[PDB]
Amino acid sequence: FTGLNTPSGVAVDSAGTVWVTDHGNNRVVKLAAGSNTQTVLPFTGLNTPSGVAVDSAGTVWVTDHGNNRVVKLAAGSNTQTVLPFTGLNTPSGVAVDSAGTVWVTDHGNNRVVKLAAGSNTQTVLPFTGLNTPSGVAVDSAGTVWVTDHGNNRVVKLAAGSNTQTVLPFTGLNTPSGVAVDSAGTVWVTDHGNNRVVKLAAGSNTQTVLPFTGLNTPSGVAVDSAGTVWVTDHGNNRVVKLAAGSNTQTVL
Repeated sequence: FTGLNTPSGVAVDSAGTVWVTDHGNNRVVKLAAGSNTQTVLPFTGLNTPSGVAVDSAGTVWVTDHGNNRVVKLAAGSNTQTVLPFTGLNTPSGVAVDSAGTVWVTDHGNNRVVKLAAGSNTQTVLPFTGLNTPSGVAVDSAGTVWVTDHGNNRVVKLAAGSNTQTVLPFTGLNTPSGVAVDSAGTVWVTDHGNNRVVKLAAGSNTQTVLPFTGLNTPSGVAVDSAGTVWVTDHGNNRVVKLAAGSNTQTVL
């Protein structure tokens, strides 16, 4: 990537294309799968965009944090769509599944809202006790993980459940992004400690990834191989740690 300023959200598709919220420049930039081909999405009127999510079809959703809305752009389209969410305040994270259901962390209202594919009326997920939540992630089942940023914790809600689970991460400080793979492993950007941590689905003690020189990292995204992308927000770059490596690369 080039020309990023304070990048925040990152999303990766199954084809391996990478989208980043070039938050300081009110735009979304894209790095095509398997090359150094950068393009810039034709979003208009964004203000401090935070999160970004993408589906298999190349449709991109962005949380327009300053304008309290979520905007969608289909691949190759010049027309953005404002989703029928209501009552949002400074929304942060967004995640989508393969059906086009959209989950948004409604940060200012300490809640996560959902727009089921095909529906036009949001539901509020029954999380409780959230404070200034940020990242959100979903798996193919609709299990939702939210970074409960104000409480230094990550919380999981299975779909349709009224039981939320606090994940046993250790030493988190103002965490930001969260990402999950098909194996149930959970990665979290520990923004306050300049590191990324991970918890496997059947483990109780986190692993710390050997990233180095991160500054206020924000977004994180993962693929099915366990390769991780992090927005190194303070250094205007996106870093990548492949599965099984101790040497990060810079996109």
